[PDB]
Amino acid sequence: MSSEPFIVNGLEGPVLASLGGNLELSCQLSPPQQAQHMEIRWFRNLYTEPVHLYRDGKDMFGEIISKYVERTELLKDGIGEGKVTLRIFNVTVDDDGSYHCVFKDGDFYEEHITEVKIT
Repeated sequence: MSSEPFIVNGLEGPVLASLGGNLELSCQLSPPQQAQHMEIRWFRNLYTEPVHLYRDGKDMFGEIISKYVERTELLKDGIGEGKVTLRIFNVTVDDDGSYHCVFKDGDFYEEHITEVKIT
């Protein structure tokens, strides 16, 4: 009974960062595809309006990543290895709560709560 689409690997994610500096967000996935054309959401914000989903390497106006300004670099080069690395600049003491890591493998989707830590 193969009902396993794609899953997450590793841990929830205790990601450590420095305020104003660079936040390297790391998520591990085990998809059936290379996930290059897949959709990912790797951010934290309050209420469903900003931070929705960024896809294929293309931004989404309705996702408005402009919420974290132009300080966003989603390393998708790793995605073929099952790793996504979001470099977000200027982490804050409110932002270091739990980052919402969401992976969308075509029709499949998985969730993860990455607890940030300002060290």
